[PDB]
Amino acid sequence: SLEKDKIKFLLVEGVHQKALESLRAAGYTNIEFHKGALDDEQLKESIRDAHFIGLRSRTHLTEDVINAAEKLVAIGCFCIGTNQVDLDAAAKRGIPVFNAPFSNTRSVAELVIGELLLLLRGVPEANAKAHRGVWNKLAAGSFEARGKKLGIIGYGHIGTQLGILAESLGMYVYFYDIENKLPLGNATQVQHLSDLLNMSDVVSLHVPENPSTKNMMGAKEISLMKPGSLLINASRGTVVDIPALCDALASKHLAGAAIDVFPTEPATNSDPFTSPLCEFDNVLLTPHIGGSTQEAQENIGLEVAGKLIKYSDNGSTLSAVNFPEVSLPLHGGRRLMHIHENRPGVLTALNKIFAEQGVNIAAQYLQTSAQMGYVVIDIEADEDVAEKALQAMKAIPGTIRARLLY
Amino acid sequence: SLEKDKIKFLLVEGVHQKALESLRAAGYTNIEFHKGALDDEQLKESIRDAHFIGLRSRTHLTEDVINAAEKLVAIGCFCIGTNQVDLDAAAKRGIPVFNAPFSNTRSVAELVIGELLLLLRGVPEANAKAHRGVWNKLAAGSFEARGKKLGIIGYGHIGTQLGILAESLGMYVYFYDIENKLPLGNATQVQHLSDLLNMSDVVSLHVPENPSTKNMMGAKEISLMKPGSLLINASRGTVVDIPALCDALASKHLAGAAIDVFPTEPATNSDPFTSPLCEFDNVLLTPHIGGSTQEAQENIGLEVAGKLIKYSDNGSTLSAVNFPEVSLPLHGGRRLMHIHENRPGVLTALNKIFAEQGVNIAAQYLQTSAQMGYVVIDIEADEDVAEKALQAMKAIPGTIRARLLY
Amino acid sequence: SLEKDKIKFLLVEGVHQKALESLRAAGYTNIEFHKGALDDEQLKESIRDAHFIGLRSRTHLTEDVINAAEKLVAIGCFCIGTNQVDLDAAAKRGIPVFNAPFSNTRSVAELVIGELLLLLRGVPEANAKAHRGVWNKLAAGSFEARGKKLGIIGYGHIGTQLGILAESLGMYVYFYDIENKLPLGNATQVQHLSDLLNMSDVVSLHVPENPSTKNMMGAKEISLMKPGSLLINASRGTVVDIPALCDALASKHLAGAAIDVFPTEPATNSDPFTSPLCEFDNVLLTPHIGGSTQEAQENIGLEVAGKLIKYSDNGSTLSAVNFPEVSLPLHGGRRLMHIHENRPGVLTALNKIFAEQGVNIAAQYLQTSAQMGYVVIDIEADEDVAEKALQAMKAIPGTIRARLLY
Amino acid sequence: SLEKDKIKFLLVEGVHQKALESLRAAGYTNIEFHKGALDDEQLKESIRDAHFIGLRSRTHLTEDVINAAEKLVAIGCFCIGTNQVDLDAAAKRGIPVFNAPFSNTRSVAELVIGELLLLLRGVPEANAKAHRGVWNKLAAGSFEARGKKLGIIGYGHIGTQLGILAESLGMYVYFYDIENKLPLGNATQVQHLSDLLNMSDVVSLHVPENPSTKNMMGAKEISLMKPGSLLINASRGTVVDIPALCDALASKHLAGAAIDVFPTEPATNSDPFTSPLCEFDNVLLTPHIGGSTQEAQENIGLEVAGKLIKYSDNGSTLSAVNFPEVSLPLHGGRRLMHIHENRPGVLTALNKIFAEQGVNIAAQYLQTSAQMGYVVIDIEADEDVAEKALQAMKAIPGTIRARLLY
Ligand SMILES: NC(=O)c1ccc[n+]([C@@H]2O[C@H](COP(=O)([O-])OP(=O)(O)OC[C@H]3O[C@@H](n4cnc5c(N)ncnc54)[C@H](O)[C@@H]3O)[C@@H](O)[C@H]2O)c1
Ligand SMILES: NC(=O)c1ccc[n+]([C@@H]2O[C@H](COP(=O)([O-])OP(=O)(O)OC[C@H]3O[C@@H](n4cnc5c(N)ncnc54)[C@H](O)[C@@H]3O)[C@@H](O)[C@H]2O)c1
Ligand SMILES: NC(=O)c1ccc[n+]([C@@H]2O[C@H](COP(=O)([O-])OP(=O)(O)OC[C@H]3O[C@@H](n4cnc5c(N)ncnc54)[C@H](O)[C@@H]3O)[C@@H](O)[C@H]2O)c1
Ligand SMILES: NC(=O)c1ccc[n+]([C@@H]2O[C@H](COP(=O)([O-])OP(=O)(O)OC[C@H]3O[C@@H](n4cnc5c(N)ncnc54)[C@H](O)[C@@H]3O)[C@@H](O)[C@H]2O)c1
Ligand SMILES: O=C(O)CCC(=O)C(=O)O
Ligand SMILES: O=C(O)CCC(=O)C(=O)O
Ligand SMILES: O=C(O)CCC(=O)C(=O)O
Ligand SMILES: O=C(O)CCC(=O)C(=O)O
Repeated sequence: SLEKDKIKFLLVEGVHQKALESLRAAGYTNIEFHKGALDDEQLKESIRDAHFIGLRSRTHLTEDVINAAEKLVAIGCFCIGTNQVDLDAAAKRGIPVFNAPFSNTRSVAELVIGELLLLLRGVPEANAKAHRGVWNKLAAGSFEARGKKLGIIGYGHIGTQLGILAESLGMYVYFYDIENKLPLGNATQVQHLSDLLNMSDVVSLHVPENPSTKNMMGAKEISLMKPGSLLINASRGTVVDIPALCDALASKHLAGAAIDVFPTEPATNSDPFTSPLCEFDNVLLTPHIGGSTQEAQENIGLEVAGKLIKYSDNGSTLSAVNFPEVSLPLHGGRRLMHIHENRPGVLTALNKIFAEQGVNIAAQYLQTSAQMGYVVIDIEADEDVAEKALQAMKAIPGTIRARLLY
Repeated sequence: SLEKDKIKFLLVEGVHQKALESLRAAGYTNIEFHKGALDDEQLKESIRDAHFIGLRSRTHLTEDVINAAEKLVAIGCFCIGTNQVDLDAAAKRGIPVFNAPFSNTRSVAELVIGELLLLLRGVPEANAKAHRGVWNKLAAGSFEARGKKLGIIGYGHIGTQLGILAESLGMYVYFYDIENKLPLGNATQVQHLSDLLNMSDVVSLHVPENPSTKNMMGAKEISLMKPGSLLINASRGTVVDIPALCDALASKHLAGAAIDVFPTEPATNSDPFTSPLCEFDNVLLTPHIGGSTQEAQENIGLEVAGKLIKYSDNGSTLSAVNFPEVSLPLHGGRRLMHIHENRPGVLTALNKIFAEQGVNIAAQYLQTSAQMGYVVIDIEADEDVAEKALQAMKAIPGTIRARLLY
Repeated sequence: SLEKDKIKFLLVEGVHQKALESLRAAGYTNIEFHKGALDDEQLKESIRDAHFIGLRSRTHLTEDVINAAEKLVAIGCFCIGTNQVDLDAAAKRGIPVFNAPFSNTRSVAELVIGELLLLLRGVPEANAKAHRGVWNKLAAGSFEARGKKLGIIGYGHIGTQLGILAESLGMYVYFYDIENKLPLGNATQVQHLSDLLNMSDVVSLHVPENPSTKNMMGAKEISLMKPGSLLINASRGTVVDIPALCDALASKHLAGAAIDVFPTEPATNSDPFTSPLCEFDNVLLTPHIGGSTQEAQENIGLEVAGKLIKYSDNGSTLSAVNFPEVSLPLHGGRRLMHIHENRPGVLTALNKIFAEQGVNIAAQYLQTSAQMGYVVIDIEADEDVAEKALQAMKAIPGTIRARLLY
Repeated sequence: SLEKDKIKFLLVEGVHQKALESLRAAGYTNIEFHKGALDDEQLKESIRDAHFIGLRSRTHLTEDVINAAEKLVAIGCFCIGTNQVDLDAAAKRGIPVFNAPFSNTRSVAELVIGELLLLLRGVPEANAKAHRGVWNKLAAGSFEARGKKLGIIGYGHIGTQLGILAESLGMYVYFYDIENKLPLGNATQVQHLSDLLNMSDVVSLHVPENPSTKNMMGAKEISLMKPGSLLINASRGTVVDIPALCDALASKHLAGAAIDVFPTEPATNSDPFTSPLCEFDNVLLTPHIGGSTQEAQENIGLEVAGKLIKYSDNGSTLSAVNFPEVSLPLHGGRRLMHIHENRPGVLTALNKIFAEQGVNIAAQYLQTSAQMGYVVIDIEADEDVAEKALQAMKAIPGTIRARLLY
């Protein structure tokens, strides 16, 4: 309470107010909040003393920004991406990085729904023509979504939610996934992607970024799609062969697309964007905003404030992006934690401290990653016995950080 | 049917195939079908011997066209509008006009939902920018539709269906209507319009064209809207003060809008479109396509073919736009019908014909409308007797037209 | 009004208070109300001067009763059935009889839901045992209804509503009807009844009484049913061969049933009930209370009172069960009606009156049934002319009743 | 499954076939299956060499049976109850006991829906009467559930779900809970129980068994229920004062009830059931079958089999009922496991074994109960070496059991 006051959180790039509400609720009130991103002078000054930093996608925590922060304990990316942070550099210093990979789910699902509705109707091309003074009223080739088949590639957090939405609108939902998934509602798994692509009126992608998904929608897959169908990518920028898509659009094999993510994207809103897709009025182009709503920001705020509060209070590195994952349930007693290089005899040295000197260990959870190790230990002991054990632990060679949590 | 197969149907402007499937199923297989609209000296040609014509918005049935069409029995507008047809000229020749005023409801409702999804998310602005190479990634001001209030003005065919869909997406639905309607699901009627406009995040208009609705959305009504709300108009082009809309968009009191209908619309797709709204990237402009889908064309085909078929077969003029509405249930025997100027004791003359011939009249329905009268008569007689009766009927002063239906 | 105060409504057997509220709302305050049925004495004294009578099942309006009713204009059966009324006898006096055939829909549907839920779970039997002190706890043969197949025979007013409710509980809904129906929700028409019976976990019958449905669930059909399935009949008493059902229950081919209607039912609640089904604890037996709820009573009260009121106020006989159906839209002016035997010259006499009185007819709707005729006429004429014309009409040979409605 | 075939699963009392499907799918194929329970020598005979046993409520694993079960490794109760197992005899022999704590939420909720539908309609009494040949057709006091107010007491797993079903049926949902909960759908939390009771047409209980809950529905609370209402209890047998309920049934303050759980319940199905409630035909009495369905049995089978497989395969004791909870993520290498008396120095002796052989400990998770500890250890080492290590682990003082899992 007087000791949570010392614990500074630096929050930048205008994370959501529920982050700050979670912090204060947990007794953390020493907060330096900025709506904007910080130039370097300002970042380095504002971070020198910060125990925690929370950022979004534009703050760039390089190797050297990290070095400079002496108090820094953990990093929260209040967003999905973590490229902006040097993860090895943080890990080497016993600094876990957390993010929010799954707090954008509903925002993306609703986007795909709005977009496919308008695409099926030719509304993008008509709006584009209209704003340049061209009237293009017609019914031929425009369609209601009700009764049409949505083909969802990757039936995960978002695919799943999308399918539910689609069915509320009276669409028929099929999915393809590399795993066998349990369908929700009257969703149907399709074993082969070629089949999914043939049958679907709209195909939407909801997959990870990896070898298996890199240009998985190429010319072959695009031509397996139903004539006059529609492709929607708000997953990842590497999943569609964009030139192949341009050819399908130009040949009218597809009637439209909505693309929210691209192979290359502007670093800031000041930076110019270009895609060969720009020439097509029947394509919706959006600036990676599939998850950009206030509702999503809010879910993020809570989730990542939460992750940091829990690391701080009980040492949990569950979900950490660059760190051994450790979490122990809270069963009272005292809790210590120890971050280290995996040198011979660290663990030996640790349990020697307690055991040699009376102390029962109630619980212990160690996890490692290459030459990083992290262990959380619960002990049944006096206050001063714990404080002494801590000092001993800090001296074990290879020790990066040790802390008495409670 | 060796009579029905000589009843020519002229269908123009590529009405939906279901129109024709209906006709044929009903025994009417003599169908001259055109995908386009006809020049003059081929409309005159094709319609000279046509007993029925089905058309859409582009065929102008002027008085001259109508009076040169010798055999013309009825006219179907396979569309909402009837402005393209001279209804008085048709009436004066005993020719009923039918249309489809409510076959487009799911289409208009789905458009609005797609439009409000994207408007709430700033996507129209972003798309426009992106095609110009400007990247505008932000969450500020962007919202999921779930949990938001939709205010519907006009809780009729479309307003109702729209609220149902919105509720499916987890919106909260409210409506203002001048009449008191039973709500569907959890919709709520708002008594005062001021109160509905105050609470709404999105307001959508589904009202008829008249005195009560002309510019009902002026500067005053717009300013009562919640700051940062959205206005959608896919009802009628006279309902919104477009200048005052521009005011509120420029001032940023509204965050966007979607306008599908305008005070003055272009006559063809080759005529140019102007609006002050063309300057706002955050406005969706569409060319009166709210009901322009193939599924709507299907509904229209079925409906208006059904109205023609029924009139042909049984004399029903329900929903006729320019005629007294008569419909008589079927009970066998013969049916005859009489269209006449409204002079008195036409009914007298008629009932006299049958009394003299010893024919019992089983049922008879007369209705009158303006300077005009229409009666359908069920009698119990054979062929010769009914034909002889019919020739007598044709001879009555003020007779416009008469037929033996069965 | 001095008009309506003369117009006595005799209501017996305790129709819903909403009927009284409707009447009084419509200006009709002369009401004699009885909770029970009347003895012969009280019935003849009470109906002598009645313009309308509302009754239910028990009141027998025989030829002789009806002949004593000097003032009687119409009969309303505040129920489905009309056998308690001599309809030809009412017809000969020009007294239309109305009823309420579809006011019970929700109550029947809700009952089938409750019954199938408890049956699938073996509750009728477990409850029966428990009351006699036997504890029978088991999971074997008990099933949740979610994910099960309900087969509906007769997809009309009740079949439809039932399917909607079942789908709300996560059932799959299949139906067999003798005519092609449009499915609601995800319901599915099965063309062959044998297939529906093969697949269904619960079969429920919602068909009319006629040659086609007489013992249509016989031994054959019940053996086609799925093993361990359940049969529900709350349609009509003649539809299931009950001895065959008993055999299927005893052989355990079926796991239970719920019967609300029987080939022979008690006339009154004092009369004993017996069914060979009484032997089975896994059968729900109910005393024809499928439609017997206060909400149903209420719906009936509004419907039938409203039918009476419309006949009185505007002459409509739509849905009359024993009478020519006529109704004309209300377009102001004055309105006369004329009930008659179909004597030669009635109609020509009607005009002659309007000619020599100078009255222009705006609409006229005649319909006949056998030697019974009914015509409603709208005229443009002041009061004293309309009144003169009315007197002339009452004197046409074969006139049964003539009235000026407004 | 070379070495897995030696791992004998004994399943008694007819667990779902889904449990065996899970086992076979995990390579566990040596299964002794029984539909019933086993008598003593028959039990001791089958269990002696079993590595796992799956049972339900009737099989009593006493300290004597447990201590004779030579090869026994874990216990699966395919049910919620665990009192048939001596949890310490197990723990002290190093044997985790697993159960199924909520695999029946839908079954309870559906039961309540079915019950209230019929109670509202007076069907339990009509049915009972009908079977005795008494016919009671009436509409008085019978009600559709639609529009009625359901009052849920205890808005947890089952309460929540029940509210969702009820809303599907057009009911209004209210709940009382000792904590603030987030309502689902249009459910409404009521702060004072007395207000819930006064307003509810049907009251259903879904609370735990503790002192806050014992006879919480007493005379006072029932007297506060709405005159004519229905009480339902499928929660716990201690929660309703049963005599007070009988008073209220007899006085007709309540129109009916449905009771599934009783202060005292028959031990088996051949022991007699006694309740003053048996006199009442408008009470549904069921033998604690709220969660007794095949769907529940199937979920139980999956859950509890899965828990035994996971313990066998990877040593997870998550959700164990008598044991420290440990679960370590799989990351290859070898895994060992150690159960021991909770005393300082054990972990020190373990870690010393690996240090000596020059083997790195990749991860380890120790948790302690009161008297005992359990630790899972991941090492990077070949077969030979891990085996010599296991040998040494077994020899630590206080070791109860140790195993090389992979
Ligand atoms: N555009 C945006 O603003 C935005 C916002 C949020 C998330 N996303 C992205 O959406 C994608 C999906 O998100 P999520 O939360 O649903 O992910 P998820 O992990 O929950 O699901 C991804 C699914 O893809 C399946 N899958 C993996 N490889 C596949 C393959 N080659 N073919 C087919 N299916 C495959 C997986 O089995 C999994 O179910 C991610 O890349 C995520 O970062 C984008
Ligand atoms: N843009 C398109 O392509 C397209 C397509 C189909 C229909 N429409 C138009 O949309 C409108 C609505 O169609 P619909 O079938 O639902 O209409 P509807 O006639 O069924 O309902 C109109 C509703 O407005 C209410 N109302 C009338 N005046 C009002 C007033 N001034 N203020 C508030 N409420 C008022 C009425 O009570 C009624 O409920 C019509 O103008 C129709 O022609 C446009
Ligand atoms: N138990 C009760 O208290 C009670 C109450 C109200 C109604 N009912 C009865 O329930 C039945 C259904 O009522 P409703 O309002 O739904 O009637 P409905 O006419 O609207 O439905 C009957 C349906 O059955 C179909 N059908 C006719 N013959 C068939 C056949 N032989 N095989 C299969 N389908 C056939 C029809 O096409 C129609 O759709 C009626 O008999 C009615 O009197 C009973
Ligand atoms: N009939 C059966 O065969 C059977 C089957 C399953 C469950 N049950 C019983 O159902 C009951 C509820 O099950 P669940 O899984 O929903 O439990 P749950 O713990 O999820 O919910 C209990 C709810 O009760 C509330 N609560 C506790 N004490 C209260 C009090 N005095 N007043 C008001 N609210 C109170 C809690 O806040 C919680 O929200 C349990 O007793 C359970 O064992 C019986
Ligand atoms: O938060 C940002 O600025 C980026 C949006 C986001 O969630 C991400 O993709 O990293
Ligand atoms: O049909 C037309 O061509 C005019 C507008 C329209 O498409 C419709 O009436 O539905
Ligand atoms: O009318 C009755 O008295 C019994 C109920 C009935 O048949 C009905 O609801 O129509
Ligand atoms: O123990 C059993 O056999 C099942 C009992 C059960 O499911 C329950 O008590 O809810």
